[PDB]
Amino acid sequence: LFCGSMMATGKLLVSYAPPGADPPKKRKEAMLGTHVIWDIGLQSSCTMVVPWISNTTYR
Amino acid sequence: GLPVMNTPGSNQYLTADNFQSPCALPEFDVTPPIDIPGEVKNMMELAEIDTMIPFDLSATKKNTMEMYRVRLSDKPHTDDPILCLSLSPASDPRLSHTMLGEILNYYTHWAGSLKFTFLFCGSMMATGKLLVSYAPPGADPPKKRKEAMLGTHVIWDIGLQSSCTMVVPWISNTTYRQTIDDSFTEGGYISVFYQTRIVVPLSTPREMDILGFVSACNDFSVRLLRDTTHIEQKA
Amino acid sequence: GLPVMNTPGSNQYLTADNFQSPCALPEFDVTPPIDIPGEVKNMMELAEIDTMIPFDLSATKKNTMEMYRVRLSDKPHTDDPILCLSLSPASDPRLSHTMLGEILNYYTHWAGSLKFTFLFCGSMMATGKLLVSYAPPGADPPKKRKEAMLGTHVIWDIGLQSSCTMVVPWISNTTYRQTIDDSFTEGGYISVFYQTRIVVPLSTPREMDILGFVSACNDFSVRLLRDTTHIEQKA
Amino acid sequence: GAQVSSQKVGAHENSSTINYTTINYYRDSASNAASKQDFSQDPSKFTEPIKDVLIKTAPMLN
Amino acid sequence: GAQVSSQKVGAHENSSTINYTTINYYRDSASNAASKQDFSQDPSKFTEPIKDVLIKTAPMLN
Amino acid sequence: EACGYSDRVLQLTLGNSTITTQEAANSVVAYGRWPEYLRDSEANPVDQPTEPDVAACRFYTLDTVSWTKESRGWWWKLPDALRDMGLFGQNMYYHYLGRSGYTVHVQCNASKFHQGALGVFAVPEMCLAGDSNTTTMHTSYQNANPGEKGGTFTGTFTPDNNQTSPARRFCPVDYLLGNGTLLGNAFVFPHQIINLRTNNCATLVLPYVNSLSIDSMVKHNNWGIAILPLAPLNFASESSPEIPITLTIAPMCCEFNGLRNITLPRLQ
Amino acid sequence: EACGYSDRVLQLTLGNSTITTQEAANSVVAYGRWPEYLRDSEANPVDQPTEPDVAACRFYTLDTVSWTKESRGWWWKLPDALRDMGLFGQ
Amino acid sequence: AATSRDALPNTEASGPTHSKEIPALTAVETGATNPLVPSDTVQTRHVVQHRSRSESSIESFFARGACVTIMTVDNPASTTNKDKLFAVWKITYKDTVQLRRKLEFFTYSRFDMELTFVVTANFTETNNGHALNQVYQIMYVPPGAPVPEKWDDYTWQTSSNPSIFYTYGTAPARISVPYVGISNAYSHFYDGFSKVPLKDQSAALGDSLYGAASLNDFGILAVRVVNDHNPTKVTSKIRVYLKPKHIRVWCPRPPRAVAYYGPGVDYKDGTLTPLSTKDLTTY
Amino acid sequence: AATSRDALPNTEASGPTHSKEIPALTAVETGATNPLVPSDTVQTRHVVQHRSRSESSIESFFARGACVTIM
Ligand SMILES: CCCCCCCCCCCCC/C=C/[C@@H](O)[C@@H](N)CO
Repeated sequence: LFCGSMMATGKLLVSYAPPGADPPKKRKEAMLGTHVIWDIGLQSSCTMVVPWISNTTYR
Repeated sequence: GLPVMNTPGSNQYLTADNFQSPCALPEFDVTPPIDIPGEVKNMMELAEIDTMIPFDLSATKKNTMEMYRVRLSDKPHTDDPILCLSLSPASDPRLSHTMLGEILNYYTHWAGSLKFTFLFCGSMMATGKLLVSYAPPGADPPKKRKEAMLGTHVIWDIGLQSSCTMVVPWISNTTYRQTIDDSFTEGGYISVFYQTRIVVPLSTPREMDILGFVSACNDFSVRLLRDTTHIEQKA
Repeated sequence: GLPVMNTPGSNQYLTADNFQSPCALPEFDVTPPIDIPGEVKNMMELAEIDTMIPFDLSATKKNTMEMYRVRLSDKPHTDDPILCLSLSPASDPRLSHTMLGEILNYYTHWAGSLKFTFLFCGSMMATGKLLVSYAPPGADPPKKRKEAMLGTHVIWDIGLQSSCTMVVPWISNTTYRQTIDDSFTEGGYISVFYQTRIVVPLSTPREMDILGFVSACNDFSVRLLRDTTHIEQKA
Repeated sequence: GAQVSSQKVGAHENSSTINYTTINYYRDSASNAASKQDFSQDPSKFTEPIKDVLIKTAPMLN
Repeated sequence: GAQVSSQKVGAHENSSTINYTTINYYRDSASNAASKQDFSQDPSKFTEPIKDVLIKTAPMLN
Repeated sequence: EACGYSDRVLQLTLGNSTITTQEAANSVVAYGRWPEYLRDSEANPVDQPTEPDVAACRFYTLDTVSWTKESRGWWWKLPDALRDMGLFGQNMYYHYLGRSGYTVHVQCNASKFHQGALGVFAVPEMCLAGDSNTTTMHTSYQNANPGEKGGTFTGTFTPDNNQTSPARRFCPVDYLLGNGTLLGNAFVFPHQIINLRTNNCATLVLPYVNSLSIDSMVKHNNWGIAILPLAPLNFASESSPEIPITLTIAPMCCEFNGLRNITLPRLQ
Repeated sequence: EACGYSDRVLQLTLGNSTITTQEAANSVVAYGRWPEYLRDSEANPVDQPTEPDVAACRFYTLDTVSWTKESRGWWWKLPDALRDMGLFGQ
Repeated sequence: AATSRDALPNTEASGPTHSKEIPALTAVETGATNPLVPSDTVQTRHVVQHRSRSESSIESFFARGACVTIMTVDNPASTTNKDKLFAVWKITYKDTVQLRRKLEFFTYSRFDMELTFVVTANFTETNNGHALNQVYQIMYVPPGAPVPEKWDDYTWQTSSNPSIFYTYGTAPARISVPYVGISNAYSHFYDGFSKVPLKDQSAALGDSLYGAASLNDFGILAVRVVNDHNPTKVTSKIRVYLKPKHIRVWCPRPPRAVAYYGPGVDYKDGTLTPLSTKDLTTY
Repeated sequence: AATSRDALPNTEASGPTHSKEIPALTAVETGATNPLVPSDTVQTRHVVQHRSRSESSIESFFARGACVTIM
């Protein structure tokens, strides 16, 4: 949820990277996995779904 | 042998002629066509596409990204012209080099209705009302809103809808006009003015640019194919 | 006389033209045809027949019965090439003079799938496993089994069935390739290697020759008939 | 094998459709003359390449 | 006596099979032009001249 | 939709990536043709093709560039720009031939008090002009292909004078579309305009365009992405304002032929 | 086959690669189970899977080792052994 | 169904308007062009339209023979020390500007080619001797075939190559050629190279020209005077007229705005200022 | 019935193989040439063939005026 002023615009990148590799420290790497490019406007909030992606039936 | 008699034109080479002729590569396995996107069937199709107008062809702005930008301002109301332009699609320096003007220069005659669309590239906080005019030939070319208002025009109100289109109707004495500057086949005058005035709040730019585009209406056509002056080979 | 008008091309002689003409020997009793064996209807038929490749065109072997023999040996396994060859059917010295290459040089363009068959002329007591490879253009021409193994290939196992055929599939960007050396229409690389190693018992020759043959698949064709460079008349 | 067609008649004499006869002498299409019997198409793919079809009477942006 | 045939059409104009008309003026076949209407045949007599027909999926030598 | 739906608000989803936008001016589909796989009737290379699907047909975000009063414009080439992007670049280099469409999403937001117009153009076979007046068509492979970072346009043509050791690179002049033709006419080409007062971005869906059914992705670039300032950036009163232009692109219905060892280009 | 066919002579073809053998002792299919894709009824990870097909499902030839009177034996692990093999390792 | 020569749409009678419908208002940002017509922004009368786009069709636009090159050959006196001059021209539409600019209004093209040859000869020396009627041999040498090195060497036999034996003073020679491209369509522009520079391999080796495909697209035209050396020298010129028939074009482009500089899109200093001075507010 | 200018045979879609059938293997000694096609040794896609052998026919190959002497 974006609690900033109405006059304030912006575009954020929400990312999800399944295990096994170097934990993302830069947009470049994060962009390569499951993600959502959130555009700030009338619709105050943005939802990113972290899909059930695992080797074992349960964690 | 069948009795025949040769007539004038015999053995001559008409660059524009349309006959059959022996194939230098008989039985040649021709490579089939693939459904390539963007196929064109008629030059007029290109003339119907909006192309940006180089309005400000002034000594310093011409031949630079700037000639395309018609500058406006939050300044006080004035009945004076923002920009004056002659309806000579193929000959007038500001229209002659646009996709439309360029195709027109491959032809001797032009006919039909044109349409001029103006795009307001100023800030969202900036309001205003402009007057786009078209005055058919025969009289004193409009130099003041008063005169321009008296002919074919459109009062453009700036808002959500970024752009405004003014249609210059096919109004002429001759069935076709000449692709060159000619008193007899003259098209008239296209001028733009401040209906009220560009108004902006504080913390906002008092000056903005408006882009202009020209394209041909579905009633538009050209004839008498010819070689253009827009390109040459001195040597 | 019927009014006629002569057009461009009149009275000209097009070596490739196809018209009728007066017979110098009217009513001449022509000798009928007899059902002679071995009749051909299309040059491509000859291209589909296996013809021996002059692989070893080295300074001393070239232009001698030896250029046809690719020598192998019971020596230890090595990832190094037995023989490297470019997919230029008409231009590459080793292919240009084979029945296929020769017919290709009478044409400007070639297309379709080729097939390379290798014959093991060593002794019955001699076993072995070779790797025949084909690498489509655009990358570093294979110099080691490792790289060659990564592209189109066939692991040939030597036994009762004397020979092994590797099909070089029609894999190209253009609908047709040029019958000359050309970066743009390049075919790629054909290389051969030791999968394991030629093994032989005692009292047996540790060295043997393998013959290689090239021919065109039924999807193969040529176009744009032309004069070849493989023969001349200086004087 | 004669191909008979109609001439779009311009300036008519003080003299019903008029026709012209055409016959192909060669076996290769390339040898043939230009029919000029060509088709027009709607500029859409260039003047309105937008995903969501546009209605001129309504607001382009909504 | 006119002989009408079909042209295998390559590059088509923005303009249904197209035909070409042919007529023989001379009494002697030799005087005639080349039809180019020729036939293909299977290479078999040269690529597989062997007595016992061969099946590619099976061992050539058995 | 009386239900809510609108031209300005879109949601694009490819593979594991999703893009949202509340301020769009609709979307453009080049020549009215939506990207598609190579048909049997039009196919050339006989071998079973490699279709990466979701692994490559997803959204890659290139390095974000900065838009200022001084900027003359930016340019990119496809597939060149995506050559180093995850599984798509890997499959492109491992194969002799390859074909692909693209969903180009140019992002650039600001404020109701900012001014400016970005002319975003998709140009087929975007051949650019070189920096030399003594020689021609001389621009080196390394310089003609900037990769992800792309190149930029110049307000002025300044000829490479070092005859001995030539820069061997492009001199794309803005008002001439970097190629000998007037910018004002670039609009005959598939495009969209990013007018700060009207919209955050530009979405162009590009089909595989070319004289051939499939070609060499490494030797040849099918599409050229040109971004020029039709109307200069401007804010409140600040003499030197600035706003980012982020470019996100996704390969589509893409497929590859002629598999072999990986191609290691001399990119420097 | 009276036609010629035999247990010792086989031809295996995967993607752009083909293997031939004139001296084989037939072939073995582990636990009588032929390799297969992950079924919906047995699937776990919800995201659209990546199936390289011919690009990875082909024949990779590893470094050739030497067998001698002294050799005690060799070992490999999958997928480890193919980790650096073209599009499959990628 | 709509024919290139069908009459354009009739203008319909339109009256006054006071509605919520806004045709005049729009948003060029979307990439689209407002499909407006006179009746949308003004009161129009009913007009039966007779005008046609017949002459502006792709075929009609190019349906004209255009000069692509001027070949120079000759026939000297046996004695002269200098060689009998025979012409060799690499076939193309770029040696001249007019036709090239027209074809270039588009990215890709497809068409049967009609080549017409206009041959003119003349005397070079203030001599007075004469010369018998000349017979020219225009030989087409496709990429790969033995290119002639002498006005009279073995290659002129043309056993396989197509040759046109033109007789001076007779109706200009003419032949037709199919769509011969190794691609599904001619490429007016190639944004790439014929070679891939491989690291692992020497710089100079992987190098090639920008925008240039087949080093030898369509071979060459080799012209000579068949007649033997004549005491009095006669120089001849062969003008080649190229006409694109049964033509198709794809992906439109903005016309060449500045002086051509070589076979590519390259422009040259001092030629980049096409447009002339004209004030914003001056008719 | 097959015309010199008829389109060559279409390439048929071919999948993987683990069989007793050995197309790749043969014996040139017999005097014959292996009738193989891409789909026999590799995995192929379906391709509609438009190419022709029209220009390579006996008549087409010689259908050109050639210089045999200069008198
Ligand atoms: C006896 C006369 C024979 C004449 C032989 C002419 C055959 C060669 C014609 C080639 C046609 C080239 C037309 C222009 C193609 C260029 O645009 C290419 N760079 C584009 O692909």
